[PDB]
Amino acid sequence: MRIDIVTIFPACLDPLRQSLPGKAIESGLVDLNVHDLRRWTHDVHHSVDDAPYGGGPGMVMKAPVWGEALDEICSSETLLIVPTPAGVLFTQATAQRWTTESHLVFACGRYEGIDQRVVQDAARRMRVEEVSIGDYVLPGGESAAVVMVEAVLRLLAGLLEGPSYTRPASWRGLDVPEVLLSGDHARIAAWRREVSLQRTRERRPDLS
Amino acid sequence: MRIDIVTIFPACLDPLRQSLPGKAIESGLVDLNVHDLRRWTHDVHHSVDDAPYGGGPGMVMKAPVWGEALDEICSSETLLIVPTPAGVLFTQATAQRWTTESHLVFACGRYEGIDQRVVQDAARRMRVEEVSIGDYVLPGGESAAVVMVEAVLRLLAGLLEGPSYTRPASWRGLDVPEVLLSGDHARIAAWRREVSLQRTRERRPDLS
Ligand SMILES: CCCCCCCCNCc1ccc(CNC(=O)c2csc3nc[nH]c(=O)c23)cc1
Ligand SMILES: CCCCCCCCNCc1ccc(CNC(=O)c2csc3nc[nH]c(=O)c23)cc1
Repeated sequence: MRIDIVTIFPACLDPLRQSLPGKAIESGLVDLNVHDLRRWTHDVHHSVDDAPYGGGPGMVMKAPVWGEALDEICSSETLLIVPTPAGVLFTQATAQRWTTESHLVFACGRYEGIDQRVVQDAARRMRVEEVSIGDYVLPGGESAAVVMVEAVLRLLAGLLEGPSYTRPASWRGLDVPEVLLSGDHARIAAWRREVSLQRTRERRPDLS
Repeated sequence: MRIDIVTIFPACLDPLRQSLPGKAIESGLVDLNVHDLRRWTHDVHHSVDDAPYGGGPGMVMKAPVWGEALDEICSSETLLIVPTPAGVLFTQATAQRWTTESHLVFACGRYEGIDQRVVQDAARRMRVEEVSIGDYVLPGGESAAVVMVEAVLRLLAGLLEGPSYTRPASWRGLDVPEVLLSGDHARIAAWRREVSLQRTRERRPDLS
Protein backbone atom coordinates (compact mmCIF):
# COMPACT_ATOMS: atom_id res chain seq x y z
CA MET A 1 0.00 0.00 0.00
CA ARG A 2 1.19 3.51 -0.96
CA ILE A 3 -0.02 6.30 1.38
CA ASP A 4 0.49 10.05 0.68
CA ILE A 5 -0.48 12.77 3.19
CA VAL A 6 -0.49 16.45 2.11
CA THR A 7 -0.50 19.11 4.94
CA ILE A 8 0.90 22.50 5.99
CA PHE A 9 2.20 20.67 9.18
CA PRO A 10 4.33 17.61 8.17
CA ALA A 11 5.69 17.19 11.77
CA CYS A 12 2.15 16.34 13.00
CA LEU A 13 2.33 12.94 11.14
CA ASP A 14 5.57 11.90 13.01
CA PRO A 15 3.65 9.34 15.25
CA LEU A 16 3.10 7.26 12.05
CA ARG A 17 6.90 6.48 12.03
CA GLN A 18 6.71 4.86 15.56
CA SER A 19 5.12 1.72 17.17
CA LEU A 20 2.67 -0.39 15.01
CA PRO A 21 2.60 2.02 11.96
CA GLY A 22 6.43 2.30 11.96
CA LYS A 23 6.86 -1.53 11.86
CA ALA A 24 4.40 -1.90 8.88
CA ILE A 25 6.18 0.94 6.97
CA GLU A 26 9.76 -0.40 7.64
CA SER A 27 8.69 -3.97 6.59
CA GLY A 28 7.87 -2.79 3.01
CA LEU A 29 4.11 -3.48 3.49
CA VAL A 30 3.41 0.32 3.41
CA ASP A 31 5.12 3.10 1.44
CA LEU A 32 4.32 6.33 3.50
CA ASN A 33 5.08 9.84 2.18
CA VAL A 34 4.33 13.11 3.96
CA HIS A 35 4.33 16.27 1.75
CA ASP A 36 4.31 19.98 2.65
CA LEU A 37 1.51 21.66 0.68
CA ARG A 38 3.72 24.81 0.38
CA ARG A 39 6.02 22.89 -2.04
CA TRP A 40 3.35 23.44 -4.80
CA THR A 41 2.97 27.24 -4.32
CA HIS A 42 4.59 29.74 -6.72
CA ASP A 43 4.19 33.05 -4.82
CA VAL A 44 6.92 34.72 -2.67
CA HIS A 45 4.90 34.31 0.58
CA HIS A 46 3.90 30.59 -0.09
CA SER A 47 0.24 31.33 0.63
CA VAL A 48 -2.22 28.45 0.92
CA ASP A 49 -5.24 30.41 2.23
CA ASP A 50 -7.50 33.22 1.04
CA ALA A 51 -10.61 35.11 2.35
CA PRO A 52 -14.01 33.30 1.84
CA TYR A 53 -16.56 34.31 -0.84
CA GLY A 54 -19.77 35.48 0.90
CA GLY A 55 -17.84 36.58 4.00
CA GLY A 56 -17.47 34.52 7.15
CA PRO A 57 -14.91 33.68 9.82
CA GLY A 58 -11.28 32.84 9.05
CA MET A 59 -9.67 31.72 5.81
CA VAL A 60 -10.23 28.99 3.16
CA MET A 61 -7.57 26.83 1.44
CA LYS A 62 -7.10 27.82 -2.25
CA ALA A 63 -8.15 25.37 -4.97
CA PRO A 64 -5.17 26.02 -7.43
CA VAL A 65 -2.48 24.92 -4.88
CA TRP A 66 -4.45 21.77 -3.92
CA GLY A 67 -5.11 21.22 -7.65
CA GLU A 68 -1.37 21.21 -8.45
CA ALA A 69 -0.45 18.87 -5.52
CA LEU A 70 -3.20 16.34 -6.36
CA ASP A 71 -2.41 16.52 -10.13
CA GLU A 72 1.09 15.31 -9.29
CA ILE A 73 0.33 12.70 -6.59
CA CYS A 74 -2.93 11.15 -7.82
CA SER A 75 -3.95 8.65 -10.49
CA SER A 76 -7.26 7.14 -11.64
CA GLU A 77 -6.69 4.26 -9.13
CA THR A 78 -6.09 6.60 -6.10
CA LEU A 79 -8.65 6.86 -3.30
CA LEU A 80 -8.56 10.54 -2.23
CA ILE A 81 -9.60 10.96 1.42
CA VAL A 82 -10.52 14.39 2.67
CA PRO A 83 -10.73 14.53 6.49
CA THR A 84 -13.54 17.02 7.26
CA PRO A 85 -16.06 17.72 10.07
CA ALA A 86 -18.78 17.65 7.34
CA GLY A 87 -17.93 14.12 6.13
CA VAL A 88 -19.45 10.69 6.77
CA LEU A 89 -18.34 9.05 10.07
CA PHE A 90 -15.22 6.86 9.88
CA THR A 91 -16.03 3.31 11.11
CA GLN A 92 -14.32 -0.05 11.52
CA ALA A 93 -15.98 -1.22 8.18
CA THR A 94 -14.35 1.78 6.36
CA ALA A 95 -10.93 0.89 7.91
CA GLN A 96 -11.37 -2.71 6.74
CA ARG A 97 -12.43 -1.66 3.22
CA TRP A 98 -9.43 0.77 2.89
CA THR A 99 -6.94 -2.19 3.43
CA THR A 100 -8.04 -3.27 -0.17
CA GLU A 101 -6.77 0.03 -1.67
CA SER A 102 -3.48 0.39 -3.60
CA HIS A 103 -3.07 4.17 -3.17
CA LEU A 104 -4.62 6.36 -0.40
CA VAL A 105 -4.19 10.15 -0.49
CA PHE A 106 -5.10 12.23 2.59
CA ALA A 107 -5.65 15.94 1.91
CA CYS A 108 -5.36 17.55 5.38
CA GLY A 109 -7.00 20.91 5.75
CA ARG A 110 -6.34 23.81 8.16
CA TYR A 111 -8.16 27.22 8.59
CA GLU A 112 -11.90 26.73 7.69
CA GLY A 113 -11.17 23.92 5.21
CA ILE A 114 -10.45 23.45 1.53
CA ASP A 115 -12.30 25.22 -1.35
CA GLN A 116 -15.13 22.74 -2.33
CA ARG A 117 -14.16 22.73 -6.06
CA VAL A 118 -10.96 20.72 -5.28
CA VAL A 119 -13.06 17.59 -4.46
CA GLN A 120 -15.48 18.21 -7.36
CA ASP A 121 -12.52 18.52 -9.78
CA ALA A 122 -10.89 15.41 -8.19
CA ALA A 123 -14.19 13.39 -8.48
CA ARG A 124 -13.97 13.77 -12.38
CA ARG A 125 -10.93 11.36 -12.43
CA MET A 126 -10.73 9.51 -9.04
CA ARG A 127 -12.84 8.18 -6.13
CA VAL A 128 -13.19 10.75 -3.31
CA GLU A 129 -14.37 10.18 0.31
CA GLU A 130 -15.15 13.07 2.72
CA VAL A 131 -14.68 11.65 6.25
CA SER A 132 -15.18 12.79 9.86
CA ILE A 133 -13.62 10.86 12.80
CA GLY A 134 -16.40 12.02 15.15
CA ASP A 135 -18.81 14.67 16.50
CA TYR A 136 -16.15 17.09 17.88
CA VAL A 137 -14.20 20.01 16.36
CA LEU A 138 -10.45 19.74 15.63
CA PRO A 139 -8.03 22.53 14.55
CA GLY A 140 -7.07 20.55 11.41
CA GLY A 141 -7.11 17.15 9.74
CA GLU A 142 -3.58 15.83 10.61
CA SER A 143 -4.53 14.16 13.92
CA ALA A 144 -7.66 12.71 12.23
CA ALA A 145 -5.42 11.30 9.40
CA VAL A 146 -3.10 9.72 12.07
CA VAL A 147 -6.16 8.03 13.66
CA MET A 148 -7.38 6.79 10.23
CA VAL A 149 -3.95 5.50 9.12
CA GLU A 150 -3.41 3.73 12.51
CA ALA A 151 -6.81 1.87 12.18
CA VAL A 152 -5.91 0.80 8.58
CA LEU A 153 -2.21 -0.17 9.30
CA ARG A 154 -3.10 -2.44 12.29
CA LEU A 155 -5.43 -4.46 10.02
CA LEU A 156 -2.59 -4.88 7.48
CA ALA A 157 -0.03 -6.00 10.14
CA GLY A 158 -2.30 -8.83 11.38
CA LEU A 159 -20.69 -5.05 21.44
CA LEU A 160 -18.21 -3.17 23.63
CA GLU A 161 -15.12 -5.00 24.94
CA GLY A 162 -15.56 -6.20 28.52
CA PRO A 163 -13.21 -5.59 31.50
CA SER A 164 -9.73 -7.24 31.58
CA TYR A 165 -7.59 -8.37 34.52
CA THR A 166 -4.08 -9.67 35.24
CA ARG A 167 -1.92 -10.54 38.31
CA PRO A 168 -2.21 -9.98 41.24
CA ALA A 169 -5.53 -11.78 42.17
CA SER A 170 -6.09 -9.17 44.96
CA TRP A 171 -4.93 -5.54 44.66
CA ARG A 172 -5.88 -2.71 47.03
CA GLY A 173 -8.75 -4.81 48.37
CA LEU A 174 -10.01 -5.44 44.80
CA ASP A 175 -10.39 -9.05 43.67
CA VAL A 176 -10.35 -10.48 40.12
CA PRO A 177 -13.85 -12.00 39.41
CA GLU A 178 -13.86 -15.61 40.76
CA VAL A 179 -15.07 -16.88 37.33
CA LEU A 180 -11.75 -15.84 35.63
CA LEU A 181 -9.87 -18.18 38.04
CA SER A 182 -12.21 -21.19 37.38
CA GLY A 183 -10.37 -22.95 34.53
CA ASP A 184 -13.89 -23.44 32.99
CA HIS A 185 -13.64 -22.08 29.39
CA ALA A 186 -17.47 -22.12 28.84
CA ARG A 187 -18.53 -20.16 31.93
CA ILE A 188 -15.59 -17.70 31.30
CA ALA A 189 -16.96 -16.96 27.76
CA ALA A 190 -20.54 -16.74 29.12
CA TRP A 191 -19.53 -14.28 31.86
CA ARG A 192 -17.50 -12.11 29.37
CA ARG A 193 -20.43 -11.96 26.92
CA GLU A 194 -22.77 -11.07 29.85
CA VAL A 195 -20.57 -8.16 31.17
CA SER A 196 -20.02 -7.03 27.51
CA LEU A 197 -23.87 -6.84 26.88
CA GLN A 198 -24.26 -4.99 30.22
CA ARG A 199 -21.54 -2.39 29.46
CA THR A 200 -23.00 -1.89 25.90
CA ARG A 201 -26.51 -1.23 27.32
CA GLU A 202 -25.14 1.32 29.84
CA ARG A 203 -22.62 3.16 27.68
CA ARG A 204 -23.68 2.64 24.00
CA PRO A 205 -27.34 1.40 23.90
CA ASP A 206 -27.49 2.21 20.11
CA LEU A 207 -25.31 -1.00 19.60
CA SER A 208 -27.88 -3.06 21.71
CA MET B 1 -4.93 24.04 32.99
CA ARG B 2 -2.48 21.26 33.95
CA ILE B 3 -2.50 18.22 31.61
CA ASP B 4 -0.59 14.96 32.32
CA ILE B 5 -0.41 12.08 29.80
CA VAL B 6 1.00 8.68 30.89
CA THR B 7 2.04 6.23 28.06
CA ILE B 8 4.65 3.66 27.02
CA PHE B 9 5.15 5.85 23.84
CA PRO B 10 5.92 9.49 24.85
CA ALA B 11 7.04 10.41 21.26
CA CYS B 12 3.45 9.82 20.02
CA LEU B 13 2.28 13.02 21.87
CA ASP B 14 4.88 15.24 20.02
CA PRO B 15 2.12 16.86 17.76
CA LEU B 16 0.79 18.56 20.96
CA ARG B 17 3.99 20.76 20.99
CA GLN B 18 3.21 22.17 17.47
CA SER B 19 0.53 24.46 15.84
CA LEU B 20 -2.55 25.45 17.99
CA PRO B 21 -1.70 23.20 21.04
CA GLY B 22 1.95 24.42 21.05
CA LYS B 23 0.85 28.12 21.16
CA ALA B 24 -1.57 27.50 24.12
CA ILE B 25 1.16 25.58 26.05
CA GLU B 26 3.94 28.20 25.39
CA SER B 27 1.57 31.07 26.43
CA GLY B 28 1.26 29.67 30.01
CA LEU B 29 -2.47 28.85 29.51
CA VAL B 30 -1.65 25.06 29.59
CA ASP B 31 0.99 23.17 31.58
CA LEU B 32 1.52 19.88 29.51
CA ASN B 33 3.58 16.94 30.84
CA VAL B 34 4.16 13.64 29.05
CA HIS B 35 5.37 10.72 31.27
CA ASP B 36 6.80 7.30 30.38
CA LEU B 37 4.86 4.66 32.34
CA ARG B 38 8.12 2.61 32.65
CA ARG B 39 9.48 5.27 35.08
CA TRP B 40 7.22 3.72 37.82
CA THR B 41 8.34 0.08 37.34
CA HIS B 42 10.80 -1.60 39.75
CA ASP B 43 11.72 -4.80 37.86
CA VAL B 44 14.90 -5.28 35.73
CA HIS B 45 12.89 -5.68 32.46
CA HIS B 46 10.52 -2.65 33.12
CA SER B 47 7.43 -4.74 32.38
CA VAL B 48 4.05 -3.04 32.09
CA ASP B 49 2.04 -6.02 30.76
CA ASP B 50 1.04 -9.49 31.94
CA ALA B 51 -1.09 -12.44 30.62
CA PRO B 52 -4.92 -12.08 31.11
CA TYR B 53 -6.90 -14.01 33.78
CA GLY B 54 -9.39 -16.33 32.03
CA GLY B 55 -7.18 -16.59 28.93
CA GLY B 56 -7.62 -14.55 25.78
CA PRO B 57 -5.57 -12.78 23.12
CA GLY B 58 -2.55 -10.59 23.91
CA MET B 59 -1.52 -8.95 27.16
CA VAL B 60 -3.10 -6.65 29.81
CA MET B 61 -1.50 -3.63 31.54
CA LYS B 62 -0.70 -4.36 35.23
CA ALA B 63 -2.63 -2.51 37.94
CA PRO B 64 0.36 -1.96 40.42
CA VAL B 65 2.42 0.10 37.88
CA TRP B 66 -0.61 2.24 36.91
CA GLY B 67 -1.46 2.49 40.63
CA GLU B 68 1.99 3.94 41.45
CA ALA B 69 1.95 6.46 38.53
CA LEU B 70 -1.58 7.73 39.35
CA ASP B 71 -0.80 7.87 43.12
CA GLU B 72 1.96 10.34 42.30
CA ILE B 73 0.26 12.46 39.59
CA CYS B 74 -3.35 12.62 40.80
CA SER B 75 -5.27 14.52 43.47
CA SER B 76 -8.91 14.63 44.60
CA GLU B 77 -9.50 17.51 42.08
CA THR B 78 -8.02 15.59 39.07
CA LEU B 79 -10.26 14.36 36.25
CA LEU B 80 -8.75 11.00 35.19
CA ILE B 81 -9.53 10.22 31.53
CA VAL B 82 -9.04 6.70 30.28
CA PRO B 83 -9.16 6.49 26.45
CA THR B 84 -10.78 3.11 25.67
CA PRO B 85 -12.81 1.49 22.86
CA ALA B 86 -15.37 0.50 25.57
CA GLY B 87 -15.96 4.08 26.78
CA VAL B 88 -18.68 6.65 26.13
CA LEU B 89 -18.28 8.60 22.83
CA PHE B 90 -16.25 11.82 23.04
CA THR B 91 -18.37 14.79 21.80
CA GLN B 92 -18.10 18.54 21.40
CA ALA B 93 -20.09 18.97 24.73
CA THR B 94 -17.44 16.83 26.55
CA ALA B 95 -14.62 18.98 25.02
CA GLN B 96 -16.43 22.13 26.19
CA ARG B 97 -17.02 20.75 29.70
CA TRP B 98 -13.31 19.67 30.05
CA THR B 99 -12.16 23.37 29.52
CA THR B 100 -13.61 23.93 33.11
CA GLU B 101 -11.17 21.38 34.63
CA SER B 102 -8.01 22.33 36.57
CA HIS B 103 -6.16 19.01 36.14
CA LEU B 104 -6.73 16.39 33.37
CA VAL B 105 -4.86 13.05 33.46
CA PHE B 106 -4.87 10.79 30.38
CA ALA B 107 -3.95 7.15 31.07
CA CYS B 108 -3.05 5.79 27.60
CA GLY B 109 -3.25 2.06 27.22
CA ARG B 110 -1.50 -0.36 24.82
CA TYR B 111 -1.86 -4.20 24.38
CA GLU B 112 -5.50 -5.20 25.26
CA GLY B 113 -5.93 -2.34 27.74
CA ILE B 114 -5.46 -1.62 31.43
CA ASP B 115 -6.49 -3.98 34.30
CA GLN B 116 -10.08 -2.79 35.26
CA ARG B 117 -9.20 -2.41 39.00
CA VAL B 118 -7.03 0.68 38.23
CA VAL B 119 -10.17 2.75 37.40
CA GLN B 120 -12.18 1.24 40.29
CA ASP B 121 -9.34 2.10 42.73
CA ALA B 122 -9.03 5.60 41.14
CA ALA B 123 -12.86 6.18 41.41
CA ARG B 124 -12.53 5.91 45.31
CA ARG B 125 -10.66 9.31 45.37
CA MET B 126 -11.18 11.10 41.98
CA ARG B 127 -13.63 11.51 39.06
CA VAL B 128 -12.94 9.01 36.25
CA GLU B 129 -14.23 9.08 32.61
CA GLU B 130 -13.81 6.12 30.20
CA VAL B 131 -13.91 7.61 26.67
CA SER B 132 -13.92 6.37 23.06
CA ILE B 133 -13.21 8.76 20.13
CA GLY B 134 -15.31 6.61 17.77
CA ASP B 135 -16.50 3.24 16.40
CA TYR B 136 -13.11 2.04 15.05
CA VAL B 137 -10.18 0.10 16.57
CA LEU B 138 -6.83 1.81 17.32
CA PRO B 139 -3.53 0.17 18.42
CA GLY B 140 -3.42 2.37 21.56
CA GLY B 141 -4.79 5.48 23.23
CA GLU B 142 -2.04 8.07 22.37
CA SER B 143 -3.55 9.25 19.05
CA ALA B 144 -7.01 9.36 20.73
CA ALA B 145 -5.50 11.53 23.57
CA VAL B 146 -3.96 13.89 20.91
CA VAL B 147 -7.43 14.26 19.30
CA MET B 148 -9.05 14.93 22.72
CA VAL B 149 -6.40 17.44 23.85
CA GLU B 150 -6.57 19.29 20.46
CA ALA B 151 -10.43 19.68 20.78
CA VAL B 152 -10.03 21.02 24.37
CA LEU B 153 -7.00 23.34 23.67
CA ARG B 154 -8.68 25.09 20.68
CA LEU B 155 -11.62 26.05 22.94
CA LEU B 156 -9.18 27.54 25.49
CA ALA B 157 -7.24 29.57 22.84
CA GLY B 158 -10.43 31.30 21.58
CA LEU B 159 -25.86 20.69 11.44
CA LEU B 160 -22.83 19.92 9.26
CA GLU B 161 -20.69 22.80 7.97
CA GLY B 162 -21.54 23.75 4.39
CA PRO B 163 -19.13 24.10 1.42
CA SER B 164 -16.55 26.97 1.36
CA TYR B 165 -15.01 28.84 -1.58
CA THR B 166 -12.27 31.40 -2.28
CA ARG B 167 -10.60 33.05 -5.35
CA PRO B 168 -10.64 32.42 -8.28
CA ALA B 169 -14.40 32.79 -9.22
CA SER B 170 -13.89 30.17 -12.02
CA TRP B 171 -11.41 27.28 -11.71
CA ARG B 172 -11.17 24.30 -14.08
CA GLY B 173 -14.63 25.12 -15.43
CA LEU B 174 -16.05 25.21 -11.86
CA ASP B 175 -17.81 28.39 -10.74
CA VAL B 176 -18.34 29.73 -7.19
CA PRO B 177 -22.16 29.77 -6.50
CA GLU B 178 -23.56 33.09 -7.86
CA VAL B 179 -25.19 33.79 -4.43
CA LEU B 180 -21.73 34.12 -2.72
CA LEU B 181 -20.90 37.01 -5.12
CA SER B 182 -24.23 38.88 -4.47
CA GLY B 183 -23.22 41.21 -1.61
CA ASP B 184 -26.67 40.29 -0.09
CA HIS B 185 -25.93 39.13 3.50
CA ALA B 186 -29.48 37.68 4.04
CA ARG B 187 -29.68 35.46 0.95
CA ILE B 188 -26.02 34.34 1.59
CA ALA B 189 -27.01 33.12 5.12
CA ALA B 190 -30.22 31.53 3.75
CA TRP B 191 -28.31 29.66 1.01
CA ARG B 192 -25.62 28.44 3.52
CA ARG B 193 -28.28 27.16 5.96
CA GLU B 194 -30.07 25.44 3.01
CA VAL B 195 -26.90 23.62 1.71
CA SER B 196 -25.98 22.78 5.37
CA LEU B 197 -29.46 21.12 5.98
CA GLN B 198 -29.08 19.26 2.64
CA ARG B 199 -25.57 17.92 3.41
CA THR B 200 -26.74 16.89 6.97
CA ARG B 201 -29.71 14.92 5.54
CA GLU B 202 -27.45 13.10 3.03
CA ARG B 203 -24.42 12.38 5.20
CA ARG B 204 -25.62 12.45 8.87
CA PRO B 205 -29.48 12.17 8.96
CA ASP B 206 -29.31 11.36 12.74
CA LEU B 207 -28.56 15.16 13.27
CA SER B 208 -31.72 16.07 11.13
C1 LIG C 1 -12.02 32.87 15.28
C2 LIG C 1 -11.66 31.90 14.15
C3 LIG C 1 -12.93 31.42 13.44
C4 LIG C 1 -13.33 30.03 13.95
C5 LIG C 1 -14.58 29.54 13.23
C6 LIG C 1 -14.73 28.03 13.46
C7 LIG C 1 -16.09 27.56 12.92
C8 LIG C 1 -16.01 26.11 12.46
N1 LIG C 1 -15.48 25.99 11.09
C9 LIG C 1 -15.59 24.64 10.54
C10 LIG C 1 -14.41 23.86 10.62
C11 LIG C 1 -14.03 23.30 11.84
C12 LIG C 1 -12.90 22.49 11.92
C13 LIG C 1 -12.14 22.19 10.78
C14 LIG C 1 -11.02 21.35 10.88
N2 LIG C 1 -11.43 19.93 11.12
C15 LIG C 1 -10.94 18.87 10.44
O1 LIG C 1 -10.13 19.05 9.52
C16 LIG C 1 -11.41 17.58 10.69
C17 LIG C 1 -10.97 16.62 9.85
S1 LIG C 1 -11.66 15.11 10.23
C18 LIG C 1 -12.52 15.74 11.48
N3 LIG C 1 -13.30 15.02 12.30
C19 LIG C 1 -14.01 15.60 13.32
N4 LIG C 1 -13.86 16.89 13.47
C20 LIG C 1 -12.99 17.66 12.68
O2 LIG C 1 -12.94 18.85 13.02
C21 LIG C 1 -12.30 17.09 11.63
C22 LIG C 1 -12.54 22.72 9.54
C23 LIG C 1 -13.67 23.55 9.46
C1 LIG D 1 -3.19 -10.91 17.68
C2 LIG D 1 -3.24 -9.87 18.81
C3 LIG D 1 -4.60 -9.92 19.52
C4 LIG D 1 -5.51 -8.80 19.00
C5 LIG D 1 -6.85 -8.83 19.72
C6 LIG D 1 -7.58 -7.49 19.48
C7 LIG D 1 -9.01 -7.60 20.01
C8 LIG D 1 -9.50 -6.22 20.47
N1 LIG D 1 -9.06 -5.91 21.84
C9 LIG D 1 -9.69 -4.70 22.40
C10 LIG D 1 -8.91 -3.53 22.32
C11 LIG D 1 -8.77 -2.87 21.10
C12 LIG D 1 -8.04 -1.68 21.02
C13 LIG D 1 -7.46 -1.11 22.17
C14 LIG D 1 -6.76 0.10 22.07
N2 LIG D 1 -7.69 1.24 21.83
C15 LIG D 1 -7.65 2.42 22.51
O1 LIG D 1 -6.84 2.55 23.43
C16 LIG D 1 -8.58 3.42 22.26
C17 LIG D 1 -8.56 4.48 23.10
S1 LIG D 1 -9.77 5.60 22.72
C18 LIG D 1 -10.31 4.69 21.46
N3 LIG D 1 -11.31 5.05 20.64
C19 LIG D 1 -11.74 4.24 19.61
N4 LIG D 1 -11.10 3.11 19.46
C20 LIG D 1 -10.00 2.74 20.26
O2 LIG D 1 -9.48 1.66 19.92
C21 LIG D 1 -9.59 3.52 21.31
C22 LIG D 1 -7.63 -1.75 23.41
C23 LIG D 1 -8.35 -2.96 23.48
